[PDB]
Amino acid sequence: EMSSILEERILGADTSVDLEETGRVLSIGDGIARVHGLRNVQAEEMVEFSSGLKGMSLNLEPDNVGVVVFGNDKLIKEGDIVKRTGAIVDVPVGEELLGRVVDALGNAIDGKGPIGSKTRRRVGLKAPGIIPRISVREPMQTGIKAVDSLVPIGRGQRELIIGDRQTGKTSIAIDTIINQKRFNDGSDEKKKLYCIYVAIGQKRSTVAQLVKRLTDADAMKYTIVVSATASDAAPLQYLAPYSGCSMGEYFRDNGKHALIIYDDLSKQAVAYRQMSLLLRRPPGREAYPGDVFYLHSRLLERAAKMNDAFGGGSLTALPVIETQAGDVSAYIPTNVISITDGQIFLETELFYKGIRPAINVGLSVSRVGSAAQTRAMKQVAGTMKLELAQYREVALLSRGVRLTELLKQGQYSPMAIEEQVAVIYAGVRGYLDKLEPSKITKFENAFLSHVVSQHQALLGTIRADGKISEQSDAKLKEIVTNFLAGF
Amino acid sequence: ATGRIVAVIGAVVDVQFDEGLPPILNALEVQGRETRLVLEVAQHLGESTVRTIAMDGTEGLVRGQKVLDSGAPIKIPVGPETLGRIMNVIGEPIDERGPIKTKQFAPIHAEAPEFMEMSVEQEILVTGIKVVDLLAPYAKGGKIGLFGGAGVGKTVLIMELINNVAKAHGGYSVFAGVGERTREGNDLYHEMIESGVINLKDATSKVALVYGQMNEPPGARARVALTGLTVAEYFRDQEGQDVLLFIDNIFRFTQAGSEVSALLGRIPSAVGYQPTLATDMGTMQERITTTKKGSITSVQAIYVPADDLTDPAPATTFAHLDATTVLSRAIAELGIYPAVDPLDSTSRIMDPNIVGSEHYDVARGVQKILQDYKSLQDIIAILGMDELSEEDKLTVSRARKIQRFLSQPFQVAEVFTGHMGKLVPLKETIKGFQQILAGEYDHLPEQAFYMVGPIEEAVAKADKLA
Amino acid sequence: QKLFVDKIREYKSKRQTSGGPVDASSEYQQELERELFKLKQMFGNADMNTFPTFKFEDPKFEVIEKP
Amino acid sequence: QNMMRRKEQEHMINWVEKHVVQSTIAKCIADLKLLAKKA
Amino acid sequence: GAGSIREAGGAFGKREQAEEERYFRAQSREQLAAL
Ligand SMILES: Nc1ncnc2c1ncn2[C@@H]1O[C@H](COP(=O)(O)OP(=O)(O)OP(=O)(O)O)[C@@H](O)[C@H]1O
Ligand SMILES: Nc1ncnc2c1ncn2[C@@H]1O[C@H](COP(=O)(O)OP(=O)(O)O)[C@@H](O)[C@H]1O
Ligand SMILES: [Mg+2]
Ligand SMILES: [Mg+2]
Repeated sequence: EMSSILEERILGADTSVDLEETGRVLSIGDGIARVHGLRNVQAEEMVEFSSGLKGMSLNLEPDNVGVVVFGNDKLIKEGDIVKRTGAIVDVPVGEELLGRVVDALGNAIDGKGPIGSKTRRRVGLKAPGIIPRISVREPMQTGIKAVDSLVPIGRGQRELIIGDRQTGKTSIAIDTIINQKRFNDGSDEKKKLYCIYVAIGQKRSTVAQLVKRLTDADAMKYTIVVSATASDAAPLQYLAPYSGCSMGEYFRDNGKHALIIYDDLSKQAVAYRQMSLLLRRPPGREAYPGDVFYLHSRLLERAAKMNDAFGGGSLTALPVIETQAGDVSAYIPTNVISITDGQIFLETELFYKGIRPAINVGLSVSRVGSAAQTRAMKQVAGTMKLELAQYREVALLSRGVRLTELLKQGQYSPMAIEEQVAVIYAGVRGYLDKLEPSKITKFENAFLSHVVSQHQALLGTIRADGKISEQSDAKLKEIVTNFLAGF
Repeated sequence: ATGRIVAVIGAVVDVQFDEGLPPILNALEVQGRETRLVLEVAQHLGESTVRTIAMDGTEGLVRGQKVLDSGAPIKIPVGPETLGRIMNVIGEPIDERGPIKTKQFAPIHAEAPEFMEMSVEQEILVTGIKVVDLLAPYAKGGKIGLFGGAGVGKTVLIMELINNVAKAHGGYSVFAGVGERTREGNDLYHEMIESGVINLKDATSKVALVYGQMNEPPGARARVALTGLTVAEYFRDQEGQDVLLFIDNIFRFTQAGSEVSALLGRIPSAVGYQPTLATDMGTMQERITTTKKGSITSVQAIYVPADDLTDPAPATTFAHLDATTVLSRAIAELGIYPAVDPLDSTSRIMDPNIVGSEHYDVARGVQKILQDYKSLQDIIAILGMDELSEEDKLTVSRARKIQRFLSQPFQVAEVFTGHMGKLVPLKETIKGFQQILAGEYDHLPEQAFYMVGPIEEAVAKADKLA
Repeated sequence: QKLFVDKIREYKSKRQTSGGPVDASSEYQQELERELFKLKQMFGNADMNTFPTFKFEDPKFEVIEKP
Repeated sequence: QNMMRRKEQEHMINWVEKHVVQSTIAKCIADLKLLAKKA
Repeated sequence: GAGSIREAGGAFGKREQAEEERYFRAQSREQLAAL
């Protein structure tokens, strides 16, 4: 402005100078600085280079310290001065981050000023033990029919989204994030889910497109986007998931419910492999370090569902894994499959057969299952799952085709649970074995339009009770038969 | 600052500076060579010693030779004077037309555009090619990749894209030859001279050429991509123009990085690649992007080693592209050219809200019928064609007709196939494939759709064969 | 405190701009107008300094009687 | 307006700094006295 | 290595499952009638 750039952006700047313990860069190359000195620096402590850069002290060797650089090592020369910070790596946590795009260290990259964060939180904290947790009961609503019906997800669960490239994993995550809009602006406080999206190793314009999609649907007012893109140093892409997880643990520890998507963890594993090979640590399978399973398990163990003596918070994780040529038996895919509480398998064969989302219901699993569902969706989805199985072994058969064409869904169109259960009702009770599949989606579009235009009271009772009572079942029978007559 | 060479192993030269150790990425000049030998600092080793990477051949380097630090990274001439010229990795004219008289020089090592400079507009770019426009359409300002093994048609397809899009363009174009045949560079130079695109007599040239080919040491093949990037980045930022950036081949960048990483004293990663594969590829690819200061329509040919699409280099370069055109050898054996794999090429603008419901439905129906044919392939191969239902037989017939129709004669192929080059507008593509899907041509033979333009030409060929 | 005073002086000295509104820009005007041009083609082509004109369309109709 | 307010301000923030480096041994005395206050 | 056509899971395994279970579903709904 005209005076507001000196008044406190200068006069208040903490220009103090103090005696600080330092070291000296012996060598620097490929983002790994070997610092002589720093006798009292702690393991995994954040240090600071004389050129404004920052780094984490990973290797504590007898003659030097292996400092990984959070940035570009072009600015660092031999003989530079590395000053301690005294604190292990920590990120700013709070509610102010909601609506911001930050990098792996919590700095704003959307140009909207500093985050007004009061508290900070380590990134390498310990997950809650056995006592602070409780069973995963509340449902996390995605708005996707196949997920919310056959692979339901709870609050506190770790559901893996796994598939090849360009199969629809990011789209599943984006639908899940957009769907929480109805609950977030509503009245019931313990149905609000604050989403978090971690972009690891992605192209920067992809994250720009994603932020545009999430702000077009007004879904950014409750979403944090941590982004360690492909041009960011390997330590930043390795630290992004832990930063995002701490930002979500803030909510989880304070009676609120959060959701975090790691998109994806294959690139975090690759960044960690690079960062550890450059530290001269011996490689393992596929040159990955020995402790990459630990790298992912200590991260996915922090997604918990706390009990009421701890606030009743929650943190649902949705790790993403890319596989090479459908090879699910690789190293990192098998690690993360062993860690998580279920999977959502996507295939390109199903994707090109018109089945979108290409969720393989045969392989998709939810280890919690029915415990993470509403009663009405459970009532319909049991029979729907069994009928879809019966169709998949004999690929009745027309009812199964009708059900699969019912499962198909568009992009960025997350339905409500009430509408979802009404559709799968109209599908499993028999009112669709008369239409030809090439008009099934037409019927559902028109039927949803009609029901949301005329029958808000039935859907309101569905949303209030959670059960499809005999009164509700009869009224829904009425509506579906009359519309089928109209169609 | 003046140092002395203390080690020479291939392309990696160690220098020991008695004072003023140069920063990383600086460009050092070796004293006493017939030509200019530039060493790019890569690491600091301690003991006042740096480990550089030579941009040219290292034969004749003696331990103790003098090396001066220039004080800045490799700087190339940028501007409107580089149009119609050819320059090597370090920015020297290699066309025997004298110096490049520019007013500004830009280092080849710049920071990627930040997050707040990204633009999100995804207008379609029509190419005139059937399979590309139909199933994996390109976008103005997006990043395009043409994958493919050895001898499947990456260069033919990129020359077809140059023929259709480059000379029909308004802005400027940049072709960065990265580790490919020098005779192809000569062919391109002379073709652009005859086509008026490159004009040796005045300043109406529209293409800047940057060439470090497969006869170059690994340092030059690793940095010539950055030289091309820098030229295109000037044309985008300081001119606001809409630039076309063609890179062939972008895999040689990673391959040369691996070759030099062998000697830089680094523990190798998988398939013997550098541990810093994805990070170097990211720091290079995040500069090839459209910002809100200008657009860069990037088409990059990507070689695939041993026809393995899961190799670390192509598997890492997939995540940087807005539209991938994966070529296949199994399809190229059938004479179907271009060999674009229809069930493997994708695009982020294959979106009904963007291309239209008609186009989206035609593309998805073509892909579904091709996937059905692919699923039937096994039974067809073992138990013969007879054991299919007649519905499966109809699906197979329509799918084979669609396969033949996806083929197309290229205008650049007028010298080794004889057939005239067909440029099919988007409407003709959608209409022809919709008609074939509807069954309007279940009486024409499949060899009537092979190597034609619009669908009317397929009908005419069907009539001519009878 | 040569730097306490300088940061408050030089900015107060930057208030000596009423004669030159861009704090002695001395360049970048040649590319500043390119920025708004890129910004203008983002909002269209009309002169956004005046009120917008209008032309209101009418629906397409037929005769719908018993033929 | 926000476009002009941004670039003009960042040009402003660049003017002052390459101006102060253009613009004194009391600092070396001030550094000696400020060093004794560390204790 | 018998049963490999079903262990693979290609086209000849899916059709094995289909053939076998349609035959046995017919036989099952017929045997439920005789009871
Ligand atoms: N439910 C859907 N319906 C229709 N199209 C979809 C659906 N999901 C994804 N797509 C489309 O398929 C393509 C896959 O995009 P997406 O980003 O979701 O997959 P991905 O797993 O993230 O792959 P990658 O990260 O390698 O790009 C997109 O073009 C998208 O438009
Ligand atoms: N679109 C095409 N039409 C006709 N022939 C083609 C086409 N594409 C490739 N070919 C043939 O396949 C060969 C491979 O050409 P090229 O583009 O140089 O492969 P690559 O660059 O991937 O090694 C060519 O010599 C050409 O004869
Ligand atoms: Mg994705
Ligand atoms: Mg080639």
